[PDB]
Amino acid sequence: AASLVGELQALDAEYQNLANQEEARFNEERAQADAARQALAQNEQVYNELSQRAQRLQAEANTRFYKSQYQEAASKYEDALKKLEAEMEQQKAVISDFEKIQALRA
Repeated sequence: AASLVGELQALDAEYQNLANQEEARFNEERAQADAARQALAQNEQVYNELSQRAQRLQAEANTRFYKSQYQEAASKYEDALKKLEAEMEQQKAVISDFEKIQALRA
């Protein structure tokens, strides 16, 4: 009777806190996806421009005086583009995960 009322009061405090924390967690995931969106868009621009650069370096190398350096530059750009591609893949995974969870809750 009296201890039941106390148990219900404690359950209510636990529930209200849990609800606030779950909500705050969702908002944090949203802010993380929003950031990833911005960074991803900036990255796509860089990737496209640099891919064009690396491709030109490669295509031009055989007919340049500094052939060896053009080849090396193209190769180092290709390595960096692979790293940039992995960064963008992880950014899309963050955005993707948030859209899915956003659907489930809905």
